[PDB]
Amino acid sequence: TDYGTQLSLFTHHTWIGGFCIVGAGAHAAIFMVRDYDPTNNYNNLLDRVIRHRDAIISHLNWVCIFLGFHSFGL
Amino acid sequence: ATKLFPKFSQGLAQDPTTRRIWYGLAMAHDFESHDGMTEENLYQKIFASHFGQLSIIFLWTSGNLFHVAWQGNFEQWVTDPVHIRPIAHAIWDPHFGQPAVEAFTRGGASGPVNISTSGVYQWWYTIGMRTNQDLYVGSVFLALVSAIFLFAGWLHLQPNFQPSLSWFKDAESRLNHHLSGLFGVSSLAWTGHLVHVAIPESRGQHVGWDNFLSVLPHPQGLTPFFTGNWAAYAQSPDTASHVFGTAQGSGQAILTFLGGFHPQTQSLWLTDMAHHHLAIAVIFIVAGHMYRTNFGIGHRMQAILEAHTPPSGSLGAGHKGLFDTVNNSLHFQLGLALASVGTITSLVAQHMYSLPPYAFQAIDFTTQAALYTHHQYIAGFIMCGAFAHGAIFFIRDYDPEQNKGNVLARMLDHKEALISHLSWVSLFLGFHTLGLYVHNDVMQAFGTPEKQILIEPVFAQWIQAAHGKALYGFDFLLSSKTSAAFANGQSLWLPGWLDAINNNQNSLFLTIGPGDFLVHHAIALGLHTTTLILVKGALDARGSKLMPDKKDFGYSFPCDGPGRGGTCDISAYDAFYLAVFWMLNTIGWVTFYWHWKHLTLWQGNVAQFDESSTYLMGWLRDYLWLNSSQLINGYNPFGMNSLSVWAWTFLFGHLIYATGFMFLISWRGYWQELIETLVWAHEKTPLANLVYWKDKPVALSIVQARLVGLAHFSVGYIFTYAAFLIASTSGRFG
Amino acid sequence: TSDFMVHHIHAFTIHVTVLILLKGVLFARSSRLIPDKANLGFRFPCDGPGRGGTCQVSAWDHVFLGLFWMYNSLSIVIFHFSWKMQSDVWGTVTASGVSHITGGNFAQSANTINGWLRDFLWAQSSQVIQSYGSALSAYGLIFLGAHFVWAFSLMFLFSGRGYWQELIESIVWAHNKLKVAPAIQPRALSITQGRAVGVAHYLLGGIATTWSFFLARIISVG
Amino acid sequence: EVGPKRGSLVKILRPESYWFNQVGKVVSVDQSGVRYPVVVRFENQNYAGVTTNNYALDEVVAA
Amino acid sequence: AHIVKIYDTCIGCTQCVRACPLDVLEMVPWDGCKASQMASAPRTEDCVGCKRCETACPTDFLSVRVYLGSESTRSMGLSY
Amino acid sequence: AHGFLLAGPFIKLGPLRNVPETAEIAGSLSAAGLVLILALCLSIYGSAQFQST
Amino acid sequence: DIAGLTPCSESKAYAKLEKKELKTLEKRLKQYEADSAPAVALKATMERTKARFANYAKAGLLCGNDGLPHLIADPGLALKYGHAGEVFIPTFGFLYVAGYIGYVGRQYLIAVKGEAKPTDKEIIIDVPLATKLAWQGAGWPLAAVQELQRGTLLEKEENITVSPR
Ligand code: CLA
Ligand code: CLA
Ligand code: CLA
Ligand code: CLA
Ligand code: CLA
Ligand code: CLA
Ligand code: CLA
Ligand code: CLA
Ligand SMILES: CC1=C(/C=C/C(C)=C/C=C/C(C)=C/C=C/C=C(C)/C=C/C=C(C)/C=C/C2=C(C)CCCC2(C)C)C(C)(C)CCC1
Ligand SMILES: CC1=C(C/C=C(\C)CCC[C@H](C)CCC[C@H](C)CCCC(C)C)C(=O)c2ccccc2C1=O
Ligand SMILES: CC1=C(C/C=C(\C)CCC[C@H](C)CCC[C@H](C)CCCC(C)C)C(=O)c2ccccc2C1=O
Ligand code: SF4
Repeated sequence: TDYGTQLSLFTHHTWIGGFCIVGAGAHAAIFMVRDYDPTNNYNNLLDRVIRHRDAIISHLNWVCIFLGFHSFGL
Repeated sequence: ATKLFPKFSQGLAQDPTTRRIWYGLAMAHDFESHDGMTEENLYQKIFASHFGQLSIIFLWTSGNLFHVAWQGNFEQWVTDPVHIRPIAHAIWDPHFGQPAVEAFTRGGASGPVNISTSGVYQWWYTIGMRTNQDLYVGSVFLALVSAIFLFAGWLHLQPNFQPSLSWFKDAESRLNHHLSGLFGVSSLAWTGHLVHVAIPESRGQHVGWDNFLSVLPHPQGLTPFFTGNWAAYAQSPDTASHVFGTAQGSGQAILTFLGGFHPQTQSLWLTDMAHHHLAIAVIFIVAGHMYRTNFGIGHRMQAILEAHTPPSGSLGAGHKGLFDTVNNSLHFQLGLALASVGTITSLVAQHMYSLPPYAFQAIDFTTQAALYTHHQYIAGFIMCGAFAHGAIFFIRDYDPEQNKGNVLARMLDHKEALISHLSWVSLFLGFHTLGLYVHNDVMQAFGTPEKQILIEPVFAQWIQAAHGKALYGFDFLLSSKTSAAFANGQSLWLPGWLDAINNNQNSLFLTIGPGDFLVHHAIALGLHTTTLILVKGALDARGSKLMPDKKDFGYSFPCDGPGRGGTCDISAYDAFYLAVFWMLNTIGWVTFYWHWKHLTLWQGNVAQFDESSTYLMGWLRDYLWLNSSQLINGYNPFGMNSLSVWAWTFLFGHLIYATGFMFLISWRGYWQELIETLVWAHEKTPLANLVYWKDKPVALSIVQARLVGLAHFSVGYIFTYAAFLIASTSGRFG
Repeated sequence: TSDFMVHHIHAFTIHVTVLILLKGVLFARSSRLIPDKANLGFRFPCDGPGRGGTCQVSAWDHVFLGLFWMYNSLSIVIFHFSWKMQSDVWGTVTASGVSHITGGNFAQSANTINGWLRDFLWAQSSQVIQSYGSALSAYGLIFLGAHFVWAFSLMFLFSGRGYWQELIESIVWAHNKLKVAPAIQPRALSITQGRAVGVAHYLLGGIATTWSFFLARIISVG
Repeated sequence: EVGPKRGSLVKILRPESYWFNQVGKVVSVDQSGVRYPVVVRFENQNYAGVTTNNYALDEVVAA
Repeated sequence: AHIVKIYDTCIGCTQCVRACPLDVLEMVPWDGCKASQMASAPRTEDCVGCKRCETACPTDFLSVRVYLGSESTRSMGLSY
Repeated sequence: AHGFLLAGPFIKLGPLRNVPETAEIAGSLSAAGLVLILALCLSIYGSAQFQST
Repeated sequence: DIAGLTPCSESKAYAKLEKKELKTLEKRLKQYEADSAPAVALKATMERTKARFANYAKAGLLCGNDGLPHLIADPGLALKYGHAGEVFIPTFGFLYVAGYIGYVGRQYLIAVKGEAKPTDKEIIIDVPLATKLAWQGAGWPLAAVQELQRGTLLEKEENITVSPR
């Protein structure tokens, strides 16, 4: 029954979650750049993800556009 | 492949990308850099293009006349114009629903018409139209004239009538004809129309193409003109008990000098406008005989430029050798033309809100708002163009050895002083203006509104007392009854001006106070800043210290890469690119300010302005928030009314604007990689790898996306503000 | 139905942010555009204007654009929560049924953008704009400052460092005239730093605005 | 022979140089048929982070 | 194709060649500097204009320039 | 195939979908219009794609 | 008077605003006790408020139609009608202190350029030298006009100008 507390707590934790997830993206990228050595990592889940990144990103692009048109055009 | 489009640039019609389409649309009017372009060919293409532009202008005006005459109600509007609204044109949209058309049908019409917030009705009622038939005749005439200009434009390209190069670059013979003919004779003929038609239509008569040859404009007629009794054309002018479209209190004069306004119509008298066009017709025709043509007595412009170098050498060579750069270059002349036309446009706006010329203007308020806002924004764009072509002049057409020691090289010698001092004034105005506004905000937010700085603008009030506004208790030069100027002008042209300047209901010399102080400083900040960006872009176009051979790249080049710390946005094009934002901001300030001051004037409480204009929350709450109540209620789950289209345009603007941010914030290469994965996807998809691109898809280039983002920013900005202004002012008073 | 539509809005923005970040991760070492993007490192501005123009190809800039989209998605989420709660949950039990704070207008208005702009942003800002003189004016005064910082970010986002380098050079001349040349040298910000400062101010201004608005509203009427 | 001696302070006159109209210190003057024999150091750096440059005979002045 | 020009202030330090990711620069004998070398651009049809040659040049205002020009399918770096 | 599938959504979701017995007519006519425009697109694609070797 | 206003002493709007502020303040005051620190702070606010109104009435300020003070920025006008203490004296005060700060800074810069590493003494302040120069310039304008009249204030044209012209 303290409305301001409810709104503030939900909003605050929402924002902190968002920032942390973006940070996850950034440091995964930093591992991709610096500490990745392909000699110890030959045929592998990470290797195969890198090896069909084009299919991955193309389909993610498609579904983004589909949701865009429908969800906002409504 | 080596495709046809476009034929002007061979290197452009070579690459297998989609860059050729956009660039072919972009370099079409860059005549100076096509293939095989000589100089004669350049001038001839420019000439024919001018004819094209004239054709389009006259055709457009014919269109306005035709639609007003056919779908409007100009025949009914002239009986009572403080009443039934103007009608622009009628709508036939198959997308409408029942309450939509039931709503839009307004102004006495029979279908979906929309109101004409353009001021054409007042113009055509003042100049002497009265019925539809005259408007149709005008439309047919202007369409015919447009066809004539189009044909002439085709004519002067045909190889027997192509003017040679030296027919152009003839300064002295073009100015005599322009100044005498184009200005003077046109002004004299317009005086003819005012005297013969517009005045007797304002007395009550139908002087048409029939029987204008048999009607005396003045009941004496060309006797006093050839005797030298000219003041007999001014005896017994129109009484102040006048009714405009009838003969009630009608006078007989045709050339007076009264000043002031019309007492019943709130416009300038027609006789004063006749006299004015007559006088400046004489002045321009006399001024048209200055220069030399195939005769004796004329001047030479080169001699005049040569002899004006001051002794003691405070200027090096003075104006030596300028005449061979004004004459030889086009971007210089275009820069001067845009500068003059932009300043004159501003002057048009500034005089037409305060001294309204047209009958029953300033009782249609939406007309005032749209006209003034329109001309202000036009002036802004024109001035920005002037400085842009200054920069193009420096890069393409400047020659140092021809300009060794004139003022043009002096300006390049000490440019750091210019940029420094423009930077200084911009900083000073910024700090103090923003500081005073923030201080007033803090004082208003806490419970104490008397603890805030409210400087009284005593200079402009001194000037307003100098013009005759007898309210500030200064008593000098026109407000004092024993001055020389007051007593000399008293007998004929003052008493109208004093009654028009002491009225607190017209727009002439509004009462001012501290809010006006603060806003005028904000405006000065806008002008100095925009001048800083543009002048810096122009003068640093030959080269900088970050790059001392910028002249080898041309006007609009992307960057110089990551080296030397990276040089994004280094071209002069990008300097102008940054300046456009400031232009939009500054005109935003002047137009917000004008609009709110006149809203509080037309509603009735100037106190609300003089109190809430001194702190930014006053603007946000009392202008943007309060006045957008009837706008966004243009449609709701309960219904809709007239201003639904505006309430849709109002969101449309935002959408364009926000899309504008995308091309600005997110630069290119990301999109290049995304488009490449798209290429893979369409290449390997079964049943859709049967359709290919003919020209390979690529992302937009670095220079282009700046232009596109700026286009979205400007278009969304303009549509949003136009929607708010029209909807708010016409929702309250309309 | 309004819930259906807003939920798919949430799904849309989440997928877009996933697109940007995952694309940054996968194209961090190399791509068809740059075959040796690994040797340029994690944080680098470009690879010149060549091959069309290669601004923002590092994974770092993918993080940058991801920050913008995170802002967008979460703004929508918290707007959804605020209006849904004020329209369908909270309110007083006046022993005459339930009278909510905003009367229960979510199901009829959350399908038009005009609905959001009017009923949410324009209707619910009456307390944050009229808080002057009361014990709540700090919010109505930090509102405007948040706007100011938001609009201040745009200079850093839109423009570029060559222009500022030249302007700073001219002011350095104006100091060389008066013998106040700083012996450390004034240089404009690097490209990456200009972008980063831009996004910092952007997020600060936007989030501060939302903070002020929420707290003034719900502390005033809640 | 050909140039000013090392340790001396010179003043640059080549305009496109970043150190135009400023003061540098000479390191060595090449005696061969090189087109630019004078090696000048500077106490500050240009935009690229370099503090040393060659110059021609007539573009430096002993000052 | 772009325009790559080598100027005479070159000292022949081979930095531009090791920075070119497309092998359009090469060192030719020359008798104008201490190193007795000078860069040259015999293959500017393969250049894409990335401007790493400009970044690698030590001598102030540079001894190598890359003027941008009419793009082709090789100067855009298109792999598809 | 494509015409028969394209007719449907105009019938069920077009602006003439509640007025009985004429909701089918407007949908079918609009679908025929769309097919017409697709034919035009095919023709100009033929004019642009196979225009060379 | 001065551009159509009246001094705040007989200004009707002035007393109305004063009464309004006292009214809201007493309204806040009513619901507490007579010994509580809330009431202590509220009465302190009353005292400061009424003292502020008296101080603004005493200084001969000028109020428009809103009852708010207006400042006059004009040397002849303010010096003639007794208003030198609202723009004129403040501007000379500010110019004094601002030129003081600038002059002290400039003297520091010249004082540290003459060393072996000018950058270290810029990043790490020489505190004895900085305090010394912080005192030594309380009379700056005299030293400023001397540096001007001797021609050492301005560098000559050995400044680096952009190349080319
Ligand atoms: C557990 C959390 C965590 C940890 C340990 C790290 C740790 C690191 N990150 Mg990282 N990051 C995180 C979360 C985290 N991050 C999140 C949530 C994001 C998304 C925003 C990022 C985004 C990110 C990027 C994009 C980069 C890093 C980088 C780095 C490395 C260098 C950091 C550095 O030098 O900062 C120095 C400290 C600062 C710059 C402080 C400035 C921060 C801002 C400007 C202040 C915030 C303003 C404040 C809230 C309000 C202002 C108050 C008042 C002044 C007005 C380091 C390993 C960098 C790298 O290269 O790694 C090798 C890099 O490029 N991170
Ligand atoms: C409101 C402004 C705006 C809009 C509309 C978009 C739109 C888009 N951005 Mg975006 N962006 C913006 C601002 C905006 N951005 C800003 C400010 C930034 C900086 C941070 C970015 C950064 C950014 C990145 C980094 C990415 C996007 C992506 C996208 C795309 C997502 C797919 C989608 O929804 O398309 C659908 C299109 C719409 C929803 C637009 C409205 C369409 C209407 C409703 C219907 C269209 C039919 C039309 C009326 C018919 C035309 C008729 C006419 C010819 C007569 C889309 C094109 C992503 C992308 O492309 O991958 C998917 C992506 O990677 N943008
Ligand atoms: C008397 C003879 C004469 C006349 C009438 C003209 C007239 C014209 N010449 Mg021209 N010309 C002449 C002799 C003449 N010239 C000679 C002898 C030469 C050889 C030296 C040239 C060489 C020449 C060239 C090379 C070019 C022209 C061009 C033009 C046109 C200018 C564009 C325009 O419409 O401006 C209209 C301008 C005005 C009406 C005056 C504006 C005055 C102020 C600024 C406006 C405000 C007044 C008022 C408030 C407006 C009322 C608004 C109303 C709606 C309420 C114009 C038709 C140009 C052109 O368009 O080519 C087709 C062009 O390129 N001429
Ligand atoms: C007297 C008028 C005039 C004339 C004759 C010229 C003539 C010229 N200008 Mg210029 N200019 C003008 C006014 C003028 N300008 C003004 C007012 C500005 C300020 C905005 C500029 C700014 C400007 C720049 C910055 C540049 C020029 C350039 C040029 C040259 C090439 C033009 C070209 O290729 O464009 C081709 C034209 C187009 C591709 C049209 C683009 C369409 C624009 C973006 C408007 C789109 C808005 C859209 C219609 C809105 C629709 C709304 C929707 C809802 C319906 C040419 C000599 C260029 C030049 O010399 O290159 C070196 C150049 O760089 N001018
Ligand atoms: C909110 C938006 C905003 C603001 C405030 C400014 C402000 C400024 N711009 Mg502009 N600009 C903007 C948007 C904005 N711009 C946008 C969107 C663009 C398009 C890219 C540009 C493009 C642009 C260009 C191209 C140029 C400017 C210039 C300027 C300066 C003009 C001089 C002036 O007014 O000094 C007043 C300065 C201020 C009000 C700055 C605020 C200083 C604050 C009040 C002090 C700090 C307070 C406090 C200590 C902070 C504590 C926090 C702590 C954590 C540090 C000034 C810094 C010009 C310039 O620099 O000329 C000299 C210039 O060349 N701007
Ligand atoms: C993108 C979102 C979106 C959606 C879903 C709709 C949907 C609709 N609009 Mg609409 N509209 C939108 C955006 C949208 N609008 C926007 C942005 C605008 C403003 C520009 C409008 C403006 C507008 C107007 C002005 C009108 C509509 C109307 C309509 C209705 C009929 C349209 C019609 O005949 O469709 C034609 C149908 C098709 C093209 C069907 C194609 C889709 C097929 C079925 C996809 C199948 C994919 C399948 C799963 C693939 C499987 C492959 C497998 C077999 C191998 C329909 C409910 C009309 C109406 O009366 O509404 C009731 C109407 O008058 N709209
Ligand atoms: C100024 C341009 C313009 C015009 C005149 C129209 C006109 C129309 N639009 Mg439209 N529209 C436009 C631009 C325009 N649009 C744009 C730019 C967009 C995108 C934003 C749309 C999007 C849009 C949608 C989404 C829809 C319309 C629809 C309609 C129709 C509504 C009338 C009605 O109530 O349905 C009555 C409709 C009919 C009676 C059907 C007539 C079908 C055509 C006209 C006849 C074809 C004849 C036949 C095929 C020829 C035989 C060929 C032979 C080989 C057999 C009408 C024909 C609606 C529509 O027609 O779709 C169902 C609709 O749903 N519009
Ligand atoms: C920023 C420019 C500026 C402007 C617009 C004004 C405006 C004004 N000053 Mg003023 N003034 C200024 C700067 C300015 N001051 C400065 C910097 C000084 C200090 C040197 C003065 C010193 C001053 C005195 C001593 C007097 C005024 C007076 C006046 C008023 C009438 C005289 C006038 O306008 O002369 C035109 C002003 C200028 C062109 C600007 C240059 C400033 C000169 C030096 C002031 C001229 C004073 C004038 C000759 C006195 C006329 C006496 C009057 C009875 C006719 C008028 C309100 C008179 C007054 O009280 O009016 C009632 C008066 O007696 N001023
Ligand atoms: C960049 C460039 C350029 C351009 C520039 C510009 C754009 C400029 C502008 C300018 C301007 C835009 C200016 C303005 C001016 C104005 C003025 C100068 C004004 C004056 C006024 C007066 C003088 C007035 C007076 C009076 C009064 C006060 C009131 C009463 C009446 C009388 C008349 C007495 C060019 C092309 C050249 C080329 C080079 C480069
Ligand atoms: C979206 C985007 C792209 C991708 C844009 C593409 C691929 C083009 C999108 C346009 C589509 C193909 C058509 C748009 C529809 C318009 C109505 C077309 C108008 C054409 C005129 C001739 C009327 C960039 O290449 C880019 C480059 C640099 C900075 C920012 C951006 C950027 O934001
Ligand atoms: C304004 C601007 C600059 C110029 C901004 C600069 C130089 C930052 C200046 C910050 C402060 C004012 C300088 C540091 C002040 C020192 C700490 C001096 C002490 C001051 C005392 C008051 C503490 C860029 O360098 C830039 C680069 C890339 C894209 C956009 C931009 C950009 O928009
Ligand atoms: S514009 Fe792009 S390519 Fe050029 S320097 Fe800037 S980031 Fe790099």
